[PDB]
Amino acid sequence: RHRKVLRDNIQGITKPAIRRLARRGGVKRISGLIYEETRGVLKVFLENVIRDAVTYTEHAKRKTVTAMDVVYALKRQGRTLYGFGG
Amino acid sequence: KVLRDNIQGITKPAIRRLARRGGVKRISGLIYEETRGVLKVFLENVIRDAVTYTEHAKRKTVTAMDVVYALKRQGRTLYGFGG
Amino acid sequence: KRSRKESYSIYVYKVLKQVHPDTGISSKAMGIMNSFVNDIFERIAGEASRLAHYNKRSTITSREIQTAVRLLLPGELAKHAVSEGTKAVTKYTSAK
Amino acid sequence: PHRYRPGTVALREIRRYQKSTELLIRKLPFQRLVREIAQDFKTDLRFQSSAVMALQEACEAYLVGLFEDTNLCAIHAKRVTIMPKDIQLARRIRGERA
Amino acid sequence: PHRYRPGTVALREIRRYQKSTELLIRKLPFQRLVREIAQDFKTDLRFQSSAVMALQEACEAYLVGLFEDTNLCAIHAKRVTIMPKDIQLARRIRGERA
Amino acid sequence: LAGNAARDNKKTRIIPRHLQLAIRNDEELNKLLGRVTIAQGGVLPNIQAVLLPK
DNA sequence: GCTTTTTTTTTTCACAATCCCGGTGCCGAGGCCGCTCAATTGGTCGTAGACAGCTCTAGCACCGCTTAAACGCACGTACGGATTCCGTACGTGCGTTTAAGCGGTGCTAGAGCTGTCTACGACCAATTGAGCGGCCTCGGCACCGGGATTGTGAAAAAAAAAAGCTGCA
DNA sequence: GCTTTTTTTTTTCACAATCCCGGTGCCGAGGCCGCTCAATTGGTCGTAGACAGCTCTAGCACCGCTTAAACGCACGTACGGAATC
Ligand SMILES: [Ca+2]
Ligand SMILES: [Ca+2]
Ligand SMILES: [Ca+2]
Ligand SMILES: [Ca+2]
Ligand SMILES: [Ca+2]
Repeated sequence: RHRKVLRDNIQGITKPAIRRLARRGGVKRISGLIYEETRGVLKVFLENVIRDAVTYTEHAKRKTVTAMDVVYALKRQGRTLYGFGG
Repeated sequence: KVLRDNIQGITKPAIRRLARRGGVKRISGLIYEETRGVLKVFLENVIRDAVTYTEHAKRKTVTAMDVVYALKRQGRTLYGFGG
Repeated sequence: KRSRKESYSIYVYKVLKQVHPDTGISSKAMGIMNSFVNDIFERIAGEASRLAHYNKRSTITSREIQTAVRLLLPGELAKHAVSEGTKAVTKYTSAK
Repeated sequence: PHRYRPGTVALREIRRYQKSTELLIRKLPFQRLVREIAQDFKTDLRFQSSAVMALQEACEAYLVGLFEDTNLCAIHAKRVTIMPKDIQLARRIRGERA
Repeated sequence: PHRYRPGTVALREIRRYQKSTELLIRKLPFQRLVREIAQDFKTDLRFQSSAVMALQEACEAYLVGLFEDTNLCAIHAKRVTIMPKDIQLARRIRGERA
Repeated sequence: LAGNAARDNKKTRIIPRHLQLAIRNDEELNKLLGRVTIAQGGVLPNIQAVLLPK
């Protein structure tokens, strides 16, 4: 339906951005091997959080993941999130 | 001595044995007190909740359930005492 | 006298004799199996309770249970768990 | 030609970003990555924009905090450079990972 | 005059205790601790026998588990000997103490 | 507490960051909201000792 | 090449731990007994939610210019880690001491169970105002530029610590 | 105990970065409005649980043996970590 299949967007999570997140965490010096390892971690976070949201969607029969889908999913992973409803 | 600090009843030998079952080889001397500290906070937290249960149920006898229910709240779910 | 406290034990025993008809079981072991069943029953019902609640529905149905189970058990175990809960309902419907 | 000593700018960045709260991942790259991953589980899905923002808030936070744990883990082994093994210990003690 | 080198009984003792399931803390001392600590929240409390054993399974379990994580931190600092700073780090990362 | 961190930041209305600073700097509130994430909140100024210059 | 040391390797002996035999006896899994209540049933009634149809939100695509950020490479410093080496905090194994453990008896607090009675909460319908969505405004706040202030780093020069170099005793 | 350098410390400017103000402008916090549907009133009925009374369970105290475990001390090896590169 008017083109939607996705590319390889994990490299979109650039070394600049991983470096900035490490900076917020008060990290001073970063090894070469962090950035790829970080993307693995990030991917596995997102895979788990979206699987569960996507479930809550498929149950309510929708084809549109709501913020509440993501909220309910995050509370499930013990990662309660404030300021998007619920 | 030998007087009313029951925490000390938790012997070095027994602390050694735990950390064994936990794959520990060589044990610093300072650790047996650190362990003792940590154990108390653990019991304080669990027992406070278990007795909070007890006082609500209007009883003077702490049940094994009261503990079970406490340990669930602390996220330390325990099987085989009434779960 | 002496209270009358229910438990899943007579069923834990029945399943055991399906999977291993000559092996037995201790009271501490049967206490862990009773702790195990009650634990997950509360897990699956609570996640169904909420599912239903999030979708403004009054009834927990077998569908809520099956969505709760995708959520609670890990991939390969959810798969058999659905497969068995589906099959049991089909068989139950089929009978009457 | 003036040149800042290695660490002096890292330390500035560290103060720059701790003071702030704006999201640190580029919003479209992240959005494309949400959508890509979601295909695995169901095709031709729409996301509310708030659902995608809620996901980048929950992600950045999860990593930013893992990087704290990870930094302690570097320092615990008398280092200053966080290494893969640092994350892995952080995650193994958290119990995110066998 | 037979003399086993440092750490060689340790390993025996590890293999030994990991094979077994029996409480490692002496039951009476433990119990005397449980009543000492219970007082600070309510006086003249009675305990079911099984309440104390529920408390002692739970304690050792926690301690054993914490020691695994402690060992891991100590090995992470290229060391063999666990020390308080190992416990404290594993607790910092468990989110047990700030 | 939010409003004090609001005032201390030299602003009239409370925003996420004020709430966060108020929650994380307060011992008990932070325990109560220990496994809770505040969106557009950020982190408390914290830099480990050994990471500083000599 | 030789001899002369450290280090590495191999070989031999000591000792726990396991597994194979022989056994016994205790205690609770197991299963039967005899009562009871919780599962089952067909009936009746009300509304949850399937469904289908309707509205219109908001999610998705596409474009083209602007410029902030990512990108990749040159350059060198401080970091990580290997190696060495020293002091002692730990582990091991003795003999001496301690109190847990066990089995038992005796007392009673208090857990829990039964029946009675009514204060309190569900439920209902009628009543109405608190709080919903809508919509309009003007002041806080985001962004900017310019000037003041703070902190870093190099370069020059000092203060000192440490190193390499002495004769003596 | 020196004479001769490296190591560490100090002081002097140059320069970048961050800080703080007022000015400017846009938009969403705040609030008023008018209408709604959910909270309130006042009523009824039924039962959940408080309560007194009695049962007997299992928790506590105590005691007197028999060890197994804790204890304290001698001794030294392998470890932690300082120092160098
Ligand atoms: Ca035999
Ligand atoms: Ca030393
Ligand atoms: Ca009573
Ligand atoms: Ca409004
Ligand atoms: Ca206003």
